[PDB]
Amino acid sequence: YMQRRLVKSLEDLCSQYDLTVRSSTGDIIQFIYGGDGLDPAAMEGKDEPLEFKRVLDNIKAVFPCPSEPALSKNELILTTESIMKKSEFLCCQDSFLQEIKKFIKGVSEKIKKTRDKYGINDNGTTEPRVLYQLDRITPTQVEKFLETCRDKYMRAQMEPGSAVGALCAQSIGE
Amino acid sequence: RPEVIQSHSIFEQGPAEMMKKKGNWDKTVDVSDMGPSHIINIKKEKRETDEETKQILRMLPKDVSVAELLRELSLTKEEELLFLQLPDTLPGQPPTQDIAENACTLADLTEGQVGKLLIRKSGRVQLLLGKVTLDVTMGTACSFLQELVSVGLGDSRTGEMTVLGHVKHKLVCSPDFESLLDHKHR
Amino acid sequence: MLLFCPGCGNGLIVEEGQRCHRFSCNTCPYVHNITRKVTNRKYPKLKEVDDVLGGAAAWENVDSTAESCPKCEHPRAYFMQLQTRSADEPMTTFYKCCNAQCGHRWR
Amino acid sequence: SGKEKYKLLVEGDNLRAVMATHGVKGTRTTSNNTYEVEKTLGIEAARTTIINEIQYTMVNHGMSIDRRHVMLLSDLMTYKGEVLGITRFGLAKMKESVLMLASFEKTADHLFDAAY
Amino acid sequence: TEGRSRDGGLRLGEMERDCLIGYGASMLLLERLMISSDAFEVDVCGQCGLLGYSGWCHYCKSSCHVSSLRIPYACKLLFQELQSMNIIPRLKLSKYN
Amino acid sequence: DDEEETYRLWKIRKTIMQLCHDRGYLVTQDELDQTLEEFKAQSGDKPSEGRPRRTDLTVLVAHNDDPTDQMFVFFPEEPKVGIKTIKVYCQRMQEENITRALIVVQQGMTPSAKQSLVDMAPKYILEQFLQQELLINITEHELVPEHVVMTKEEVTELLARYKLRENQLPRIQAGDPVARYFGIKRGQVVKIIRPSETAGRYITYRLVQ
Ligand SMILES: [Zn+2]
Ligand SMILES: [Zn+2]
Ligand SMILES: [Zn+2]
Repeated sequence: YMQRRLVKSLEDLCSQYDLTVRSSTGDIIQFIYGGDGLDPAAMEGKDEPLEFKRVLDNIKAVFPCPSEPALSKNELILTTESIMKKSEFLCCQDSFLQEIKKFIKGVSEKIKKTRDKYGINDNGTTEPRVLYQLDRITPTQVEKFLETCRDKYMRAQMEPGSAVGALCAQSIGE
Repeated sequence: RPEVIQSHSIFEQGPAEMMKKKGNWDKTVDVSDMGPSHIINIKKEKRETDEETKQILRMLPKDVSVAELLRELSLTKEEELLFLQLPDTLPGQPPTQDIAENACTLADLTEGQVGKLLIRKSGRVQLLLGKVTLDVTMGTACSFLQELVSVGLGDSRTGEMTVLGHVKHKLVCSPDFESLLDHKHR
Repeated sequence: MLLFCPGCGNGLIVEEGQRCHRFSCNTCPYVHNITRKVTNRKYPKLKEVDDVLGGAAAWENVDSTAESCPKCEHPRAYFMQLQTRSADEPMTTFYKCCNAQCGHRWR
Repeated sequence: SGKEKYKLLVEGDNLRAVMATHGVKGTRTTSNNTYEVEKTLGIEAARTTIINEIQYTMVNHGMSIDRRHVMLLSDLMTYKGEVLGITRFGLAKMKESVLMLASFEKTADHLFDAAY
Repeated sequence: TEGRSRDGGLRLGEMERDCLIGYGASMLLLERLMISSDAFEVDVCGQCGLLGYSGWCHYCKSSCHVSSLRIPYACKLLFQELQSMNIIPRLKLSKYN
Repeated sequence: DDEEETYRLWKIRKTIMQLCHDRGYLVTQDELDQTLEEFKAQSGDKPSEGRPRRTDLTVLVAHNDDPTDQMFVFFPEEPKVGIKTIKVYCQRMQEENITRALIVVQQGMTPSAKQSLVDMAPKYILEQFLQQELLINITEHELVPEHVVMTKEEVTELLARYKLRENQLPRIQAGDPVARYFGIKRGQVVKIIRPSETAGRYITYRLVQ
């Protein structure tokens, strides 16, 4: 009976193409679905669209480039900003770019701490070359990482037309 | 009404509260020793527990049968009226009273000695009324007035009404079913 | 308190006469002049003080030459007496000791 | 282990008075009853109260709902300035319909009045 | 019809309709609850709002406003039960595009 | 008492200082950070200090628009303020020729004076606040987000971005406590900045109706 009431109250709600959620008459319920505009059915993290550490380990394992030099801290920040200022990243929100830049800053700090603990010069010439395997990240992996994050964020948005009130009613009544 | 009431840390003296309370109601207008003002000591209003009638003044445990008879015998030699309930049938025959094993009340008995009340050691009071022993227990003790009156219609249209005394205690006589069954089991 | 007429046994009411306040029946002539102070005390139940005294309350019952507590044999303890129910109860005695490396509760 | 502080669970239904007594930090106290928070702290605090309370009840039973669902449910209740129910009276205020309400209850009075 | 002994057929309840709403399957819900239960063509006059037949409104005596319109049979039954009760439903048809 | 009453008279005054700081009225900075011990200076306890004519405010002017636009703060003395008391404040206001005023009642108001305050005048608006409401700032609560009144030139850009009418926004009642706080009227649009779970912020809008 509770679910029947929730269905009859919520079933008219739908996500329009300008990403507002309007009722049957056309009054606005929400200006954007849930603040972010994202689908709960596509959440890879704990109520967040990605989990960046797992995606970065995915890209480090699927595309190892043994013939490429490992990046330092400053080179990582430089090539990350050189990727993120292109054309296609204007479609994403500001919050998602801030979260990507925050995570890249965290990874760069890990690289700096490891290369300070082990005395590894950033020129690429130290003799026990196994030391370059510790926090290895290459520009090819940075390109694939940023493209994979942008693709998952673009496919994780609430597609317009989705009967989202009925999803609320069933996901609470179940 | 001023709402912002003020308070202080000082501790109230015990006697100061006692004597203020004392002065609030110990005042008395009893100086009027007059007829209207006077009051009859034997017609006070009835406080509800009837044993506890006295609410205003000039200034209980339950007895048992052996204690009642001990007081009525040794403590006072004055006679006393009891009121005892008997069982429905007494172990007797109606003598030539035109019968069917009906009830045998006291109205079908004759005068004379009819039984012996045996008080045993330690509270047990039996009413040996023949071969069989009835048992005697203290009934529900009345506290209200019970007057034992007589009504004699000596003339056809008029007669005499006379009070014999006040009834205070009640007894109950009941058979001993344990003994009646332990004579012959069924 | 309910008080009832010796005559008819209806319930009395208090009223005022020409010399005194009177208990009076409503249905028969019986009246009773209130000559002296008469009272009826309710004695209601007060609040529980068990959690009120715990935790360094503003106690005051301690006095000079007070007894030491029996376990520690030091006077580093408070003691108090309170009614737990209405003030017709005889006051109960209780005491608590709080010392360094020593916590206990006693009666 | 780092601290020890005393919060005060109050079983009462007058939030305005509890917030205004001396010694209670009024800027950090909440409620369960959504209508009291609507009457005291506004409609938007009622929206936040409904969100936190549904998600509290769901977490105590080990079930998990993504917060966007209870967020949309709370925004559906408070888009007309006053907290409305999912009962038939609040549904009458949200939905204008006649046949929808005639399916629910009230044998023929809705149909004859709507004809009137 | 109702049960197995009448060769009756199953029931899209009040809950499976909700589940089909939740997918957003509009045409599947239309097909289930109209086309495979009771399909029926009415002709509704656009001027008076009453039902007609064969492209002819008997009320207005004209043929210049009626429209073909797919409708469930339960809805036509509802509308004629209401017109018998003198509660008139007047179907104002708008347009597409 | 007489520490808790001066505590209330401090806290109501500080709340009215922040309320007048929020509505766009010129609040001096010393009155916002006024500690209780500094409140002890110009104001005392019950017999010396008096509420109704010594703790008032009419200094507050809207420095954004015009300094002849001014706003009263009165602290009426009786708990149920009479209609005649309202007429006293109204004739004081009429002689002073200002249009906006507050009323900080103590226990409430009789319903006749409340019906008066609606139909006194459209030009003569007065706002009943209970003092039990003002003992905490509801804007500084953790459940009430930051509200911001919008200008007409931004409401027009909002309605042009989403291609709306005015009556399609979500509503907020006029009798709403935060709507009574900001002193907003029917027809205005407030911005609400809801705090997120992450470090972001979500923006929504409500029409007063
Ligand atoms: Zn009487
Ligand atoms: Zn100790
Ligand atoms: Zn026609």
